[PDB]
Amino acid sequence: IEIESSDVIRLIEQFLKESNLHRTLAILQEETNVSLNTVDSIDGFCNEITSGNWDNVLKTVQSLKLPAKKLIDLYEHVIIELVELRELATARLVARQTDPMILLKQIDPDRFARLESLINRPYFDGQEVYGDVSKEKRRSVIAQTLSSEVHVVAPSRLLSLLGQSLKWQLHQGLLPP
Amino acid sequence: IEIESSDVIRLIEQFLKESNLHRTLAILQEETNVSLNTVDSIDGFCNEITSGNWDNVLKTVQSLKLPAKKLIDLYEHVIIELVELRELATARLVARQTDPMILLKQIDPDRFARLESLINRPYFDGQEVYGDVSKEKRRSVIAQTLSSEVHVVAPSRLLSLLGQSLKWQLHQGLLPP
Amino acid sequence: HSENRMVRSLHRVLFK
Amino acid sequence: HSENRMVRSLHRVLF
Repeated sequence: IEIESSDVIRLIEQFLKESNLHRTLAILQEETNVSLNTVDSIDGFCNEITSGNWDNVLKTVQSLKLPAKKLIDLYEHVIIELVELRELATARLVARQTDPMILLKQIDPDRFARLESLINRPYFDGQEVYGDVSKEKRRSVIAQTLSSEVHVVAPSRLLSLLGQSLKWQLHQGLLPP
Repeated sequence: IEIESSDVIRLIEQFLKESNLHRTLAILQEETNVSLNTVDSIDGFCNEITSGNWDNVLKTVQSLKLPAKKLIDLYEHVIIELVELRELATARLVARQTDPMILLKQIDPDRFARLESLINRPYFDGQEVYGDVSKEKRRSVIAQTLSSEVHVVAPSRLLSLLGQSLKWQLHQGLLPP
Repeated sequence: HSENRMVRSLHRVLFK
Repeated sequence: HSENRMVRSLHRVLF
């Protein structure tokens, strides 16, 4: 006697995705508060954020369900690593035109002001920023915090499992009732 | 590798129903044009139509997907069997307060005129009606035509099947790739 | 009215 | 635009 609720829902959601039933996927995720968070590998996801390849991690994040706090943390740190790389244009662009940053601007004005202040400083004061908590530790923390919100599911897992039930029925049989 | 498409979707629909996820069920049915049509037995459904117990068959019908013509055929015949039993009040009630009959009134006005004329005749001329094609044959045709639109699925098939895949994995394991 | 059982049940089912 | 490749890809993804 084995039971599981959320995993089944996730299977169904994957099936819906593969079958181009987008509306039903949306409605299901909305109704059951369970989201399809498929990543090729959690190791690859963590490794991608740790290595600092922000394009990839932000694409993947754009494919995910979003807790506002985790997104504003992530996007904030992305901006920090941007202003460290002296890519000020992109940093400002993210600061003004991305949803988590707008939300941050609304709910926590002092924090966003602090971020823009960091962007507007003549040089990058890495000493304070990464002195409190290092870059490696920040990317690690964000990596864990986001990894908890994702799942890895084989390409067509539901159909595979149904095929397996079919094999079970054929080669073992069904218990009498 | 054996394949089935509509059945899987029906399994999902049953799961949605049992789990009170009604909206996702509706959206699914609309998007894929596959309807969950659960009856305890197809045998019982046909037998209920054949025996003339219209209350049960209409109760069952209210839970189903409906080709408009099959419903107007059904409801029409129901009205006929009503006026034969001289239950004229119920016959008129069905004529005016049922969706298939109003639709019949719209799309096929002469036909509805014929039905109301049949309801308002002083006695039931069984000779014409059942002389052309018998009552037994009408109920047979309706039974078949509607039975083709219905399905029988065990109470919790998706979960049972997933349990079977789990047993398959545990006791027969999986092929290496 | 509606002395027949199937008629009453049909009436109630359709008309709540 | 951005001289950096990952930043450029980031720009395309975000915007």
